[PDB]
Order: sequence, then C-alpha cells, then structure tokens
Amino acid sequence: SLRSDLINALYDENQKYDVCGIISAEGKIYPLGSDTKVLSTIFELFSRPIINKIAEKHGYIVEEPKQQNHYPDFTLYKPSEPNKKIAIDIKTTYTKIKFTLGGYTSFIRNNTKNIVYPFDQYIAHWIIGYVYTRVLKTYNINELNEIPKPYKGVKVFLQDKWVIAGDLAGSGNTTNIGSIHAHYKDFVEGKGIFDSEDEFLDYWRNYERTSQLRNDKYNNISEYRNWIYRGRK
Amino acid sequence: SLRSDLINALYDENQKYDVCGIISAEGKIYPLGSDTKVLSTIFELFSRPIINKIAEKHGYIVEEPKQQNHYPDFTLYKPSEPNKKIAIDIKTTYTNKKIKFTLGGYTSFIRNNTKNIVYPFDQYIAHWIIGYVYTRVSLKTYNINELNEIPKPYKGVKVFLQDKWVIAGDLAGSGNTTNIGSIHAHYKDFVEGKGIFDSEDEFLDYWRNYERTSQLRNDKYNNISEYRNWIYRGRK
DNA sequence: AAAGAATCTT
DNA sequence: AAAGAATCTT
Ligand SMILES: [Ca+2]
Ligand SMILES: [Ca+2]
Repeated sequence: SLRSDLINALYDENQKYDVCGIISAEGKIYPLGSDTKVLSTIFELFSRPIINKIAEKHGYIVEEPKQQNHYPDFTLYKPSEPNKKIAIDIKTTYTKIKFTLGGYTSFIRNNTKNIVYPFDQYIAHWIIGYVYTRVLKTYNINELNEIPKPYKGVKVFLQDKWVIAGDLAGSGNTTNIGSIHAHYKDFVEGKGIFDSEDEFLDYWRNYERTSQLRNDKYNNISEYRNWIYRGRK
Repeated sequence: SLRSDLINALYDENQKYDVCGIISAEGKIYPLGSDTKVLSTIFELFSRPIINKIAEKHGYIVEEPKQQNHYPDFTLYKPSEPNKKIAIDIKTTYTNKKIKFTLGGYTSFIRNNTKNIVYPFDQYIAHWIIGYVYTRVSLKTYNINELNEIPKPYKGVKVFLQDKWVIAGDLAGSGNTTNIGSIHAHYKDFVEGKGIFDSEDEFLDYWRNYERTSQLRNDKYNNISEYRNWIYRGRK
C-alpha cells in the first residue's frame, strides 16, 4: 500500500536521521533555529525525497506547486488514474497539540481556487504531521555530531485531513480549519469529531468567519448537528 | 562602524558561500527548495553567525525573540546603553530576470509600544533591514562527497543593509496581514536609499495613520501626496 | 492596487 | 478559544 509504505518510510527516516544544519557547496555549515517557521521548512525538505521514492515505487507521479499560494505540497497520481489523485500536505507544530489544516475559504468552497488541480480530481487528502518539543557560529563537516540540535523529540504521523479535523478554526484572519486539540496518539488513531468526510466538508464549507456571525448559526459540531436537524436554519 | 562592518561582512559571506542543502548529523544531505519560504529561512540562518560575529566585535549583545510573532529577528545593544537598541530584520524577495519587500506590520509595535516586539519600540534607535534578492532558478539525497552535485535553488543572490524608513513606500505590502510596502524599485535604489519619505518621522506617521482598506483611507489618504494634503487639512 | 491566499499568541 | 499577530498572486 502506498500509504502503508509512505508512513513506514517517513517513520523510519525520522528515526534514523537528525537534521542539524544547512551546508554550503564549499562545505561550511550553519546551525538551525528553534522557530517552527524554520523547522517546518526543514521537515518538508526532509520529507520530499522519501515521498518521491515511495510514490515512484508505486508508479505514482509526484507534482509540487508551480506557483506559491497553491495547495497541496505534493500531488500524487497515476496517469491511468488522473481523477483519483491524492493530496499530501506537510504540517508542523510543537510542544496536547493542534494543527492548522489549511483554509476553508479557497479550494473547499471553490473547486479551482488556490489548488494545483481541481478539488474534483483528489480522492484522498493526507497530512504528514510533525510535532517537535522545542529546546550562533558555524561548523566544519568534521563537527556534524557536535552541532546542537534545535529540537528534542520529533514525531511524525500520516492521517486523512477530515479524520483529524476539529470544529474550531485554526486561525482567524487567515481562516484555517483547525484540527482536534489532542495528544499525538489521537492523531495516529484518527480520533476526530466528524462522522464522515462529507460532514467534515459540509461543516467547514458553511462555517462563518467570526463568532459574531456563527453565533446565529453554529460554532461547534453539536450546534452544527442541531442546525442540520432543523433544516440548515 | 558596526553598520559598515556588518554590511561588509554580509557581502563577503554571500560572495564566498553557496548554501545548497540541509545536513543530518549522520552526514546525509537533503537538497533545498527554490521557494522563498524555504530561502527566507535559509538566508536568515546564513546571516545569524555573521551578525553575531560583528556585533561581538563592537560590544553588542545580540538577542533573538523568545516568542514567534515578535519583531525583530535580532536586537543588538551594549549593556551600558540599553535605551539605544538596534533592530535588525531579515527580508527576502526574488527576481525572475524592479523588486519590492514587505516591511513589517503597520498595526503592531508602530502603533503600540509593546505589541509584538521583543523590547518596547521606544528603546530602539535604529531599525535595519538586511534584504536578500535571489533570482529564481532535486528529488534525491546526497552524501558529503556529492556537494558539488547538489542543485543550487537560485540563479544568483544579492544582499543589502538599509534603514527600514529609507526604503519604505506608501502602498501596503500585504492586505489582510497589514504589512508596510517598500518602494517598488531596482536593487540599486535600495542600496542608494532612494525612498519616498522626507524623514523617518514622516515614515512613522504615515504608517501609524494608514487605514487598512480602500474605503476607509479613500476618505483620508491612499498615497504620500494625499497624506501630505491630510496633514495640511489638520490631520482631518 | 487592493484584497486575500499560502502557524502561533493572548 | 477568539482575534489578530508573524511573502506571495492576482
Ligand atoms: Ca511545499
Ligand atoms: Ca505545508
């Protein structure tokens, strides 16, 4: 299974290799920072070749966005199964945890908005989630093991987005779907709040931007289900 | 001075080294992406040791933010004169073959002395911007012996150190994220400091009173000329 | 252009 | 929670 092999490959790479700096062609090494801004960029680069290997192993073509502001990080597809593409997106958080699962105002409400391929052709939306416990000169190659690593214990999971999605927004002005606020294992096990991928889509598709507005609609799943029960009114 | 030395230091470092990938303690190397989110991070990390080096050469303590949404990237100051701190922020943008930068938020520390800033805004006497401009240029991993084989994610890169106010423009750099926009000019004007403001006082006031949407400022000011007219009218 | 896409803090 | 802080595309 692509998914089976991918998570095993990622889980394995994570376990066997520790990123500790950026290197120049001339061999000079610059240490890393402890900002998620830095580490998220790192975790994506660390993931790229592994995703590529497993995909090719399964006959999948991997495409990355051409222009920025486009989802997802990696689009996987067989030329024979063009309308059954799978979306893989890298997400990071640090230390219960929570992730911002992308916007609810672009591709989920508009088939072609801010997405490499029309939302139509994807049959799966996976999230490779990384969590790290947060913890000034250069080094030569001969010092790789001496460079202080900017994190304590990174963990990685592979889950379906709809399965780890929560009912509360992940961000305000940038309108992101928020994930469940739970322990790492709950992500691996897929202990979400939605009963189906459809309920997930419907919910974030009609979620109002501010609590002012969703005060008169729904602010959580229970209220959403009541809103559903009465006739979406 | 610290400023000249730093600028000299940055130029020389950028000339001598080409960042090409991330390296593991085990020696495996993962290539770099060619997207500015990746490159911004890289360039920031590349600058840190040089900045720290020179600062130390001048007697300055370098402090980075303890929290994430906090300006600036680096705060330099002598412990003898803590009220005279220097803010240094790393900015990045790209060219395909005139450029522009997003110079920071206009609703945070500039309007509130302690909002989203490491130290109260009033303790900084200078706000420097180290700007990187790369001309936009693998899927495998490498070993330490293959460094010359790893693809460089940029065709070229230039760096400048300039006063934030000097390069600021009158049009916003971002909408929802309310960022100050820089001048839309050729790299040389950034180095030359050919801005639009008469002084830093005018720069600060313009951004402290800039309305976030067209409608709002439509009845105030959209550009420098209109701002100057707004001043004439009595800040009305 | 101006507006709005692309994880964290109080 | 909430809401708003932290380069790109049209
Ligand atoms: Ca990406
Ligand atoms: Ca991502």
